[PDB]
Amino acid sequence: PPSTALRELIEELVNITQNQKAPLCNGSMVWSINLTAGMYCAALESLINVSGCSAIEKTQRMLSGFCDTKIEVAQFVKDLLLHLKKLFREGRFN
Amino acid sequence: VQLVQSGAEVKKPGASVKVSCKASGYTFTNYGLSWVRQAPGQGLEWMGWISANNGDTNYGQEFQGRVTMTTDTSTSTAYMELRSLRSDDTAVYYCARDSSSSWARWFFDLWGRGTLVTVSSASTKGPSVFPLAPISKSTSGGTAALGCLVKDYFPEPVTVSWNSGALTSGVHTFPAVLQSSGLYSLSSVVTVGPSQTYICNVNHKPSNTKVDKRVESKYGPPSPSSPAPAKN
Amino acid sequence: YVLTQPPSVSVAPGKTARITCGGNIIGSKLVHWYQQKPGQAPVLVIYDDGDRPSGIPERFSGSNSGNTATLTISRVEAGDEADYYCQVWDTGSDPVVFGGGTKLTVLGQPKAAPSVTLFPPSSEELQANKATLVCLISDFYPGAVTVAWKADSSPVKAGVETTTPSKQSNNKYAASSYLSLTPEQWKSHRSYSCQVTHEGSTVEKTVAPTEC
Repeated sequence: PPSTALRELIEELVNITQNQKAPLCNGSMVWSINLTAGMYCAALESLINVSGCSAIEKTQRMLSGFCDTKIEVAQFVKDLLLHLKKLFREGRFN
Repeated sequence: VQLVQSGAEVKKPGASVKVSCKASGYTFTNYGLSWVRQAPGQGLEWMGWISANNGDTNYGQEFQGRVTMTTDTSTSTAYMELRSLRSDDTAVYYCARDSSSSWARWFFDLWGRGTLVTVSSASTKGPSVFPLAPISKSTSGGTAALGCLVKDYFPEPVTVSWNSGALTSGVHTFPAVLQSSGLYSLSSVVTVGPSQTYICNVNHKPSNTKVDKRVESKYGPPSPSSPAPAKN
Repeated sequence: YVLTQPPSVSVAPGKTARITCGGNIIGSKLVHWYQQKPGQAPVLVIYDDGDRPSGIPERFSGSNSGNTATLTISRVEAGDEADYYCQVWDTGSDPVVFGGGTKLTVLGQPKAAPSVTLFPPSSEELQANKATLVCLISDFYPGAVTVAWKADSSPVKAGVETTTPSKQSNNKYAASSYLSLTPEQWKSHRSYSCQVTHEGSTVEKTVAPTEC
């Protein structure tokens, strides 16, 4: 099914932002991006700059399959999660 | 921007109901409609969805076979027909605006006001009116509750007054219950001081019934040495 | 796909109410919330996890993470008393799923235990070859009860109808419950009981056919 890649990406974003898990990347900060569809490249470019972590490693691979101010990785992933769910609903799987 | 639903319906078991939902203030054919029912005091249940664009449908699993959804573009109206009705289909049926997408279901921003469908085998029937009086003798320092049981009537509503409307304080008239038989029952109770005559007046217009029922206590004002129960 | 809500939440005026909606990876879905008052259609209060439609107070907010979505209502008012339903779309067998609903009670007065009167069948009804027990329940707060009927210590679940609690003139609640019996059933048992559970505490009343 062609919605599998996005479904799995969404599901990974959820897994790594569970309340139980520690604050993502120890509160490292990344460039915020404009979430407007076809933003997978830009999202990868923000995340690939976070060295180590490992918690976002799977998200980084997942974004690869798709490809002026800073915010916490936690907030970045949560805002991206919400956006992708809306894309999923509208049938944008690419 | 509104959804306008048809009026309340009374149906026999095994009959069919067709409920209508008219859209106003938006482009009808750019959206869909979901139908959602609610049996009295219970939760929301999704029945299905129709696209106003092409008339594609997707029915709830519990309703597949029993429901048909249609649209009439000329009048911006959608129809939901439920067949082979049972007592347990007694519910308020709502229409709500949804996306025209056959892929994803969305939030329901706009709702109709709902159409009550009551499913009953009953014909019009006047009530039997019975007195409610405590089993135990009245006691000082307590209130006494007297009532009338308005039993086995159809359809709603019944009007209950006490002493031709002169008694109004300490009166409580309960909502009706719909029994398994398909008939309604209702109670009205007056709370009073142990001891004046009490008459409940029952009005059921559908059956042209007007009843006056005098209700007396079993044992009168408090009498500690009357051979009568105290504890039930 | 299954959504799970607590059946009830109670909150004092001015406090913050939180209503949960549990589902497996519900965080991966867009969650919507509806407020429904009795006699009225549901109203959309939160959509897409945490957005408010125009005309909904900023006191309403929504969160969705992991296996739990939450509707939060700050500075609760009596006008917030309602049933609340969460809703998702799912790609499986049920395309639209509603939660079971949560009743939000806003505790506007002190707790009051109910007063119970159990009426036996009237002589008139018995002459008409029928029997009905009426359990009258009054002066209680908050307006939620469970009614159980017993005959000679055995539970009776068939032929039972109970009304949803209605407000009285004194601002407390009242309810009624009915047990439909035949005259031979009535006369064949030593006693019948109406048992009313209110806020974890039971009030029981009993009638005896030989006396009643």
